[PDB]
Amino acid sequence: MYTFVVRDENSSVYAEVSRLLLATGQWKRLRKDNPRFNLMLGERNRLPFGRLGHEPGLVQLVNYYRGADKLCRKASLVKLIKTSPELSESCTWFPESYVIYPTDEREVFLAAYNRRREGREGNVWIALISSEASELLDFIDEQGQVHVIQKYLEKPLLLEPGHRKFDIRSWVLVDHLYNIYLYREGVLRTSSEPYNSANFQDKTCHLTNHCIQKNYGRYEEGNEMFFEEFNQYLMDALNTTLENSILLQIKHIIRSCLMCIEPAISTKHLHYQSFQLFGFDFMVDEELKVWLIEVNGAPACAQKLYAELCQGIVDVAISSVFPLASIFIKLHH
Amino acid sequence: MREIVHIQAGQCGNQIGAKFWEVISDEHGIDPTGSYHGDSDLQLERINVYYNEATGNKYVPRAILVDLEPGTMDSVRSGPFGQIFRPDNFVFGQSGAGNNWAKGHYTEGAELVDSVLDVVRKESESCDCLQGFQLTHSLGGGTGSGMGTLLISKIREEYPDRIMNTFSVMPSPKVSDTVVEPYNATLSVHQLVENTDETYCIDNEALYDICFRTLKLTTPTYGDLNHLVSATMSGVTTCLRFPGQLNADLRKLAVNMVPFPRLHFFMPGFAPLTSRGSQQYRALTVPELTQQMFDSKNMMAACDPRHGRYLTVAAIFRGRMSMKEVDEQMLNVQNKNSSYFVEWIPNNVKTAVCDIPPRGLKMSATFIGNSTAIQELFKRISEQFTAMFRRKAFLHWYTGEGMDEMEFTEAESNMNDLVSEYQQYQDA
Amino acid sequence: MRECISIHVGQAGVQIGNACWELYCLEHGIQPDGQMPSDKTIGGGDDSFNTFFSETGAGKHVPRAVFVDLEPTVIDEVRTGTYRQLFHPEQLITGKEDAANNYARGHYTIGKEIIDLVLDRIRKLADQCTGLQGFLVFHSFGGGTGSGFTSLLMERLSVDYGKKSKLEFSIYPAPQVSTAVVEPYNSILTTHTTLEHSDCAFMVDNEAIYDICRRNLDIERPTYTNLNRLISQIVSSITASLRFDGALNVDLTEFQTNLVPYPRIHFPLATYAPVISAEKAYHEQLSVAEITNACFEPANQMVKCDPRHGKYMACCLLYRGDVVPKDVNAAIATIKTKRSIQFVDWCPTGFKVGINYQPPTVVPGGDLAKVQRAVCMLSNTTAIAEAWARLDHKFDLMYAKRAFVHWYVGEGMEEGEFSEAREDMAALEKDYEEVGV
Amino acid sequence: MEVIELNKCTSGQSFEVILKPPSDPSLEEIQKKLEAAEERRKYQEAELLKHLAE
Ligand SMILES: Nc1nc2c(ncn2[C@@H]2O[C@H](COP(=O)(O)OP(=O)(O)OP(=O)(O)O)[C@@H](O)[C@H]2O)c(=O)[nH]1
Ligand SMILES: Nc1nc2c(ncn2[C@@H]2O[C@H](COP(=O)(O)OP(=O)(O)O)[C@@H](O)[C@H]2O)c(=O)[nH]1
Ligand SMILES: COc1ccc(N(C)c2cc(=O)oc3ccccc23)cc1O
Ligand SMILES: [Ca+2]
Ligand SMILES: [Mg+2]
Ligand SMILES: [Mg+2]
Repeated sequence: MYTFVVRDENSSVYAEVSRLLLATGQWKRLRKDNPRFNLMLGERNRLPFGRLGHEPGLVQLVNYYRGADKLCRKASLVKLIKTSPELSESCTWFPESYVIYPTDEREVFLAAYNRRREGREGNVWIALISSEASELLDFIDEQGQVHVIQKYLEKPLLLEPGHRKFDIRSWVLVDHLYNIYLYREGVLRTSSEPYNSANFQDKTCHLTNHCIQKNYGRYEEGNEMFFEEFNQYLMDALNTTLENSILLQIKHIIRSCLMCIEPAISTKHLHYQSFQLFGFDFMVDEELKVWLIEVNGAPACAQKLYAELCQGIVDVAISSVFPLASIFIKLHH
Repeated sequence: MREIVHIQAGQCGNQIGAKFWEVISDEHGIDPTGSYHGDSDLQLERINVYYNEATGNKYVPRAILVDLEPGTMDSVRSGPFGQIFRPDNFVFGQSGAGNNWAKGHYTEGAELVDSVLDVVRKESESCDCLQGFQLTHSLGGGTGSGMGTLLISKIREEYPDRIMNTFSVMPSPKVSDTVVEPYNATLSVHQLVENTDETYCIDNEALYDICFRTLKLTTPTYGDLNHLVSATMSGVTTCLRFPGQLNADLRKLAVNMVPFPRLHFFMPGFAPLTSRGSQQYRALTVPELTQQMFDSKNMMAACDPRHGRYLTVAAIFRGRMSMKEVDEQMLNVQNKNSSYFVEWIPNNVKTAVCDIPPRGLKMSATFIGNSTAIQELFKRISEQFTAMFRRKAFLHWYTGEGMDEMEFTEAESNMNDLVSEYQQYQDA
Repeated sequence: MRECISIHVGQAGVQIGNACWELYCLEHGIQPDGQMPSDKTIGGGDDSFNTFFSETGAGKHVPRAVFVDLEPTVIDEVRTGTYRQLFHPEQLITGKEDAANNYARGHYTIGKEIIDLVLDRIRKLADQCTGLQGFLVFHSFGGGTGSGFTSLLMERLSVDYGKKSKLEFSIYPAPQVSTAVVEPYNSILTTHTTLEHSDCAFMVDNEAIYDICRRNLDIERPTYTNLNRLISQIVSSITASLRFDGALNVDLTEFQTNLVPYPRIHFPLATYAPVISAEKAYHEQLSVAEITNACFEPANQMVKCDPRHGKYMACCLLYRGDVVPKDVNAAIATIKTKRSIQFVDWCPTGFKVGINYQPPTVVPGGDLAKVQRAVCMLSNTTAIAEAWARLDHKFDLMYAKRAFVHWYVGEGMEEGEFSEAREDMAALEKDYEEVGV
Repeated sequence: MEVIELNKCTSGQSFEVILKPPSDPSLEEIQKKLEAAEERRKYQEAELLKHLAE
């Protein structure tokens, strides 16, 4: 009998994981504060990593990597890419980005902005989307919070029919041994309204996430296209596969990101162990070049895929440490 | 803190007391005449806790024998280790207490108590650094109960900075002398709650049931009951008596076992359970000891541990065994039952080891639990008290000695308070 | 030359003291009777080892040490032990009734009655000093005497020797070898009362030492003896610079200067390598690079915590054995590129290094194999605050229900001293967080 | 990279390596608190002995 505790209420992913652990009957749930657990499903906010791995005769495992926030905050990520030799300013798969503070790299941003306006090539940026530098910096100050200014991707790949925008979400599980597992099922979060080169204030055609899409649901159930249909499209429309044109690049990016922070976050020789589920968000441009947009440290899943993934989380992350009585592509670390 | 002073009062008190000294003298290499004839240094290093050294060179128990009747004490004197006791430490009257707490506490006992305190004083004066006192008595009779609790109150007055520890035998209808036992026990519990630091609840109900259900003795005697008591008593005092990795005394026991001063009534347990005569040859494994020591059927207080929570536990393992395997098994049983241990006292289960096993065993485990389930014992006595008291039945035996019914009402209320004070910590 | 007085308080303080003085005698070639054949100035001297040992006309080398316990049986082991002749009876001080694992009893009740005598026996040692620089104080956090009495002593030392430095070697409580359920109470009370009076404190978590003994020495169930032989090696590494010729950490003031920029944040993390079993038949000897790399493994630390997720304020490497600067610098260079090492912005990213060519001495028949080189790293990292976090949580759990509090109140302590001590700890945890994130 | 303070002796050496640059209560008050606690102990004990007198 193994013991576990639940400290995140709002987590759909781990609500289903606990439900699955209980269903084996070989896992008993304890109350939030009982420290005699084998497994912690932690809070997102100020999780007490300092209190783990100090219980004699209990192997302890947590579902977050301490330090993985470096990858999972927009300002942190830019800094990480720019300052790490492994990734660099030369980095070809992350959009040109700048950290902007209001009471910092404001001067470096303006100089690159003007050099874009030498013969005036595409000079549209995101923070929320604008075409000139002045309305961007004025918006950031109106908030009193740190944000990122990023070269907006003016030439996206557009699904037909419908001239539609999209982002790809990939689910990645890093286990206690730092194996990087990419869940074979991804998802495209589609726009339902035709993409508009001229009008950057209209936001249902430029921004793709599941919530801000409330013309919704027109082409696929809930603005979600899956890999089978997207691959079919790519074969029929572009004479390629999802594997060749997109996934090679996705696998490369994921692997580069996670190998870069590995010395800083690995639990290989530590008194407690960690695993974590990440959501990487990708943009595809019209030449089928992939760009990383966001890494999410506490992602939700797509409704259809909950059962399979959550079961996978139990198989490779939990039972591997705590055995009982593949849906993942392992990215070779 | 070196010397313990031992007091045994009344029939039960003196019978379990004599057996305790038989057992621990055997464990320490001491024979009936007071002579050391053992072959381990561990036997002598802390012998001053319980024994005085006469120039002899003899070892004399720091033990005072008290009764209001001569019978039981004459029996001690002509019993196996009878000659070992300092004859000046036999303090006895002639009239008896008639199973009456009022006689022991107010009338007959009052007459004898000063001469007991004289003997207590002489022993206390001869102490390098007195830890405090241990009393054996029952709560159901008159002398151990009424006079025993009178002694405790007078000992506390004269030595308010010493520890008071009791082994208190609780009455049961299953092994009963008189109908007035619940009266005598309730009056006594009221006293124990205020004036002891720690009390082992030795429940005659539990002792009976163990002898009957587990030891397969169809008709248990007091002798069979006392076999269990002396094994438990040897076990719980191991860490006071022998040098080890944890060196304990009565105060350190109290500090670490009692989180709230009134909640000081311990449920002791023992494994393996055996009888006198027919004894097992099959050796016990560390997982078997650990499982048995925590089983309800091995507890000396008839309460269900699952109907409450452990505030604190001390566990003592005796014999040559793997201390690594002990630690693992103790941790295993906590980690697999952690809802029964309060989560607001970290590390509330403590284990200690001693190499010397008790007589006739290769290994043994002794259990000391402060559980909120002990409330079941007190509730049982309360129900029996109220069944009689609501009709004032048998009260004339007490009013005849000058007591008033108010005193019964007060002792009942205090024992009910104790019960709901346990219930309070069982929820949080 | 400037003298140091060692003070050993309670069971842990005394047994660790015993191990340290045994080792010190082996390193300096001082025999159990106190004779030192290699010391050619009979009955006097101002050599580096005289910082820790005085000398008698007969040529006896006597520790500048006092041992105090509120109970006799542990100090009685010293009185009749193999090193019995080394100490003057006046240096071994015992009461009769211990503190019963209760801070309030060690500090107020039993403490009040022996404090003046201890201070008188310390004064006797100090009168023999030409330029006393101060004190090394060994004790547990968890014990009633180690916590209660120590904090009393420290306050009084600040009064009677206001110019002097005070250093601690402190045993942080671990359930695996703990003796009391109230150790978290005693730890928070002693840390609050001692904080202003201590210049530098080296915490040793019994959990870390216990596991090092299990993992690297293959000891199945470590005893205090196992633990203390290891602890004494680490203490010796730390104090070596006071006892031998050199130019780093030569006096107590330099400990604070090099390790403690911010006075409240005075707990450096010690990391030691290598720890190798004496029973290990075939052992490949570890290089400067390997031993130095091992200084950044949590598994080799005195307190288990994660320095990758904090910031450094200072870092000394202390080598013993066959080590030259060039190999140290080459090792550091490659470690810098592989490990997460982050200093606070207002401090130089760097390392003070000390090398003593003598390899570590080992206790004959002990558990530790002789090695050709060893290192102790002392880093002031904000990561050590994880240990305070752990302890404060355990305190909060019991204190929320006031469990055991009556035992302290009954010794004359007020309830308010608990919340006062605990608020100070809350401020300490905040300090570490302000400096470190 | 930069090696400063190189000091050598027969017994060993010390130096510094810089990788990167930057960017009490009185004796009276003590005796007071010790006596205050002793007075709380005396009082709680007097309260006990009075209860026992009753
Ligand atoms: N490392 C080590 N720890 C010890 C030793 N002795 C005791 N301890 C630890 O110190 C704590 C208990 O404190 P002790 O020093 O034994 O108590 P004390 O200071 O003598 O105070 P009293 O309560 O008066 O006995 C526990 O956490 C023990 O694990 C020792 O020799 N070595
Ligand atoms: N376990 C045990 N219980 C006893 C023994 N003798 C008497 N009792 C119990 O003690 C109670 C009666 O008290 P007893 O000690 O005989 O009376 P006293 O001499 O007036 O104190 C009843 O509850 C009896 O069951 C004994 O030797 N062992
Ligand atoms: C809940 O934590 C503890 C409980 C008790 C003890 N001490 C002091 C004991 C003293 C003793 O007389 O018998 C023992 C037998 C076994 C284990 C401990 C004790 C210490 C603790 O931390
Ligand atoms: Ca000399
Ligand atoms: Mg009878
Ligand atoms: Mg002690």
